[PDB]
Amino acid sequence: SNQLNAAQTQGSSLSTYYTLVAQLNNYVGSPTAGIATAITNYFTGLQTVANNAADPSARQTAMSNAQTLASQLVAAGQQYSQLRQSVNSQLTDTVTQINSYTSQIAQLNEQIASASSPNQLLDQRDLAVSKLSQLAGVQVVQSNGNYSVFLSGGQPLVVGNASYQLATVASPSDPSELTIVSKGVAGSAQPGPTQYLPDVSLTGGALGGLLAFRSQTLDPAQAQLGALAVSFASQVNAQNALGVDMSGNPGGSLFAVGAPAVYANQNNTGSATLSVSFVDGTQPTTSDYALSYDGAKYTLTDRATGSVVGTATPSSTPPTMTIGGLKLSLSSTPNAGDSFTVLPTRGALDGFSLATANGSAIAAASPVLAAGVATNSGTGVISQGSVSAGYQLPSGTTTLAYNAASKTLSGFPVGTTVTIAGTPPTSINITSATTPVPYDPSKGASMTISSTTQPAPSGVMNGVSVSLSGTPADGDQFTIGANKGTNDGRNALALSQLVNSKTMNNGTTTLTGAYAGYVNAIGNAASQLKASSAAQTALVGQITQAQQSVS
Repeated sequence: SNQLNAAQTQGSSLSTYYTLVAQLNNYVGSPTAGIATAITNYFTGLQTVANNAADPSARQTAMSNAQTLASQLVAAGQQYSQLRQSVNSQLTDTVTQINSYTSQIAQLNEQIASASSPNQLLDQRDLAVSKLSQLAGVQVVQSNGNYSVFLSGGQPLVVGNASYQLATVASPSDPSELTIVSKGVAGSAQPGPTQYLPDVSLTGGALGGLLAFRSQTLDPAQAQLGALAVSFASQVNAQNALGVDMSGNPGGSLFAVGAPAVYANQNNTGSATLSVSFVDGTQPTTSDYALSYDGAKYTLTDRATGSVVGTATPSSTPPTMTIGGLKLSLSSTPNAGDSFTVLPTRGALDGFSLATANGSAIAAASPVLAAGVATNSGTGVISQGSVSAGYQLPSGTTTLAYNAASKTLSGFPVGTTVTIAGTPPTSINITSATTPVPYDPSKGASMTISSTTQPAPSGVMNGVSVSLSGTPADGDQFTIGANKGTNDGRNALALSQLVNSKTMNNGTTTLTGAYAGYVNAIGNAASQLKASSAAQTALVGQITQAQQSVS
């Protein structure tokens, strides 16, 4: 009966989904262990460097921590792709069995009708339908004693004494994933245009369980874990670039990842190509997307939920746009109906690596040093200074001098703008060595020195911050210049504190906090599916026993 069929197919779907997510969950483990622990350990390793900035051993240990993390992230990429391929193989096996059963049912339709021209054939056919519903959601309908059989979505499988063949082929939106198609009636000369059955329509049975696991658990999980890798690499790289190495040279990258993955949908009629980057690599996207064009606008859709994330109507040629954290660039305007799969973070794991394993490449020192001049007689105290993205240090020493009569500092570099923090902050354009900046000893001053012209022309001080407190005497001086600097660890300290940065979920969660969410999504799915599956399998068992006991 169609009631048992529906219940059975839901049960097979749930148990298939459960088995797969349970496998993933067992693999991923604790939300506060594994990769989260490797990340924590990497940053605490850099704290050790911060206190021993010249020590070769501390740097070697830090690099071993990096290698440990990379090993886990890369192995994670392999596990996700292995599961993804396991789904591919099971989809194909499932389709082979489906074709076997549909052919059997068509054969039985003919054999039964020929006999009525046989209770045992009636049974063989019913058992076939049973077996079939465990593989896919099917609905049967009577017709002159025949069984017509249809996929829940409408696709015929059996019509009288003919059957339809399904196949797996590479999906038009993602060639790493197989999708189900119909090739028309079985045995045909030149099968008519291959019909792409939408994953979402293919509910029930092993089919539906496989597909739901893939789109709702597996692919999101890899996108999320990939996003952590990208954010980690981007943050560490950006902070290392703010320090100097053992040779006093600017830090370079410590980690690298591959670029986003983009597929032109196989249904495309235009010839445009798409490339994608992050607006901010430290805050990457966490899902999978499709960019589609309808002849007037571009839409970015989340592939897991189907929800629109944003639209764009660029006028640029060639077309460039920004949507939902992504910079999207096309070589030309696509045709209406064209689509591109955009996977910004799935592949980050497979390419994750140390850009260098040389411990000397860790830029532990600050590039800048601010200092009180030793002849000062007052109580002025300046911080050691710090730099931000795109800082520049002129070749010479900058010497600030305090004038007690006017209570001002001067000696700033020409062409800079000095911003004093406050509520609100105030800014002063420096136009000569004597341009004064107000200083209140009762309040002190936190100052940022930026190039007035942006971006900064060569040789102009930019991105330098210093704080002054206390009461300088008249003529007291404070210098700002390149750090030297051989065992300074201010930047290693900054690197180590990246562990507390909130770069995920719109600036609300840390890397390890985001890792815990990624694990818990999998864990929560598994525990719910365990109960849902147990309940449904039990019920299917009961309906089966009921049917086996009828008159």
